[PDB]
Amino acid sequence: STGVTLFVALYDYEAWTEDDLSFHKGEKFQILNSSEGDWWEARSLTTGETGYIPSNYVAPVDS
Repeated sequence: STGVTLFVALYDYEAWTEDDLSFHKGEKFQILNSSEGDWWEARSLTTGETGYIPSNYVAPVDS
């Protein structure tokens, strides 16, 4: 709203499909789209890359 609402990776994840995003534990994300359910479109603030991430692998930072 005045800044990004941050989520953080709890676990490592290796992409294996057409549009998912690999990431390591501790990367932070802006969530771009949550409408799909258990897969969220996100941009990693660590690598700059964008794709789908499993929602059960992340948690809000100010938590």
